[PDB]
Amino acid sequence: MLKLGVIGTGAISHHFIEAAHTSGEYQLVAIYSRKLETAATFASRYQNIQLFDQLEVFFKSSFDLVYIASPNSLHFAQAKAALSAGKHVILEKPAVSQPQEWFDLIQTAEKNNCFIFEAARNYHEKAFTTIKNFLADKQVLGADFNYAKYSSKGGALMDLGIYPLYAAVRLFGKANDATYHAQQLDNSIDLNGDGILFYPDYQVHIKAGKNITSNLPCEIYTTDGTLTLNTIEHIRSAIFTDHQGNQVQLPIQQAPHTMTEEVAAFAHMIQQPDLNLYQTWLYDAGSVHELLYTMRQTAGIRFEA
Amino acid sequence: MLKLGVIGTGAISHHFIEAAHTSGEYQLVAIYSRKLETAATFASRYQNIQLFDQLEVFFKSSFDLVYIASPNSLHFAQAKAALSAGKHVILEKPAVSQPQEWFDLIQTAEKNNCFIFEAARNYHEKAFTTIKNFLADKQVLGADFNYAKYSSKMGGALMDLGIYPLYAAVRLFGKANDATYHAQQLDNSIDLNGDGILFYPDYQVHIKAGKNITSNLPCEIYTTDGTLTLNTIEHIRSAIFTDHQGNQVQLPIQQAPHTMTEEVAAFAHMIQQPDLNLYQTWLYDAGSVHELLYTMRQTAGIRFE
Repeated sequence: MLKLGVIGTGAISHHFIEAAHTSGEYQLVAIYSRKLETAATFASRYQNIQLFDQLEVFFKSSFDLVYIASPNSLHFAQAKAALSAGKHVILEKPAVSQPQEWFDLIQTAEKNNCFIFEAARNYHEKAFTTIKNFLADKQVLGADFNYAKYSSKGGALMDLGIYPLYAAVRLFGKANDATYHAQQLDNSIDLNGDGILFYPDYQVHIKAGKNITSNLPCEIYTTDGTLTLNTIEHIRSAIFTDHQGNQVQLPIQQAPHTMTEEVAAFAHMIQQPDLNLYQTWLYDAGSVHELLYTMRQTAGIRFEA
Repeated sequence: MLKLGVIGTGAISHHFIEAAHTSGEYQLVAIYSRKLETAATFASRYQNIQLFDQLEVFFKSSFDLVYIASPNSLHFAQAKAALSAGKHVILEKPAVSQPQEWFDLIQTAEKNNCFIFEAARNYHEKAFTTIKNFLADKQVLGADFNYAKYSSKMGGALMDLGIYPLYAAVRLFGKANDATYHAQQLDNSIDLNGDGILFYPDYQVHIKAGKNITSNLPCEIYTTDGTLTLNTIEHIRSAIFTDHQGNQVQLPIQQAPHTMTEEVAAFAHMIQQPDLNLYQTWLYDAGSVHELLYTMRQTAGIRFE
């Protein structure tokens, strides 16, 4: 059973650990933080846990797999070290700051014979395969995908818009081109925006937001009607309705936790590895980052650097 | 009563007339077509109506206002003659195909002592007033307006339906600073559907329009304190405001019997009881709406013959 290091002492790491313990395929063994006393309070609720305040000491320790949920700009350097040290890596949020970074990581992963996963929770939902199947014999004409919730209270594209993007990519694959126009702070970071993914026969609208809340359903239009998903993350209900008002519920069963499904996937992959499927995860994560990068560019969203 | 002439032989001219009759402020008295055969196969339900194949012998006739619902491309030339002949005009669908034609119709209007109106049915709903009043002390952060219905099979989505959400936005909110639209296009360049964004100083509105796809998404307005949800922006049935705490508020919306009840009462009442600052707010807004239509087509490459 899988021995886990954690970086990132934010709430989300707790949600990851919670989920990883519940699947019975993980044991948390180690936490790192620049200050030991932060790691200590993070660890108080768990037991048999090594605390670390030096990254190299941390990586020389023996656990198989490190979960990284630090601030985005640290992800690349830390993954790189993690894989160079023989740990599989799982990267939260937006795995990386830009496309090439994903690909250096992949090389680094390959060379060192380990896995690198993006913790894209919605991408591993059973629901997608179900939806994906259902649309194999339709002709898709369009789609509208949103994820916009008022936070407390980076940028909306990178933190939330990535969910719609992963869903579009999950169904659909890479779009040919994309655009994004955002409301921006002075620093150029986006509070909310509307994007479009251009596909040869259709386009998909993406809405992202953090200073606003949308409760809009997500829709896929087909020549014979509209598939309606209550959301595109932790998906709960897919009902298709034809131009005549006949309806089909799809068999959707939401996991008990938003990370149940990706957490089983990462574990099943290390233990019973299907490598073609691994290629597809790398592949898709690559497309998502490509589009994030394109869209930030059309929107004028630069980070420090 | 107001004597009424009707270029246009489609069922929209029927629906228009039912409303103007239910109102008890109109008497329909004259019907123009190229083909007389088309102009009496239209009359048989309501008695005592004359027929003109001659455009000038039509206008040289006795009636106060004409309701023009020809195909779009004729609207400008027919309204202009209507006006030069001293008749008040209600242009249907989209009023014009370019902004300059509107500004010219106004100049022609003022010169002949006549009103010209676009028949923007949603723009005259009592709903919008209720909404604007409720928004007047909030601060708006965006909106997502849509009108996509699967039509008849077997011009463009923006012009035939997108004009409604454009009108909803102009009515709350006013003239935008800029706009963009992108469409799935037929080869003649006419749009089956599209998404655009209206750019305001402090915020953006997403506009979805389509005729080969069906959307059932509600319409949202975002404020700093929550989300206002309208079932649609046309023949609106319910606006509900919900704050970030989950607390809910119902605006008292009263859907009219007929979808064109409100505009018809507006146009009758405006003529028999003139209110010129109001009129100039009608003129002004049509001009904003068409400036956007025009901007939007050009970004999308929707060129007419």
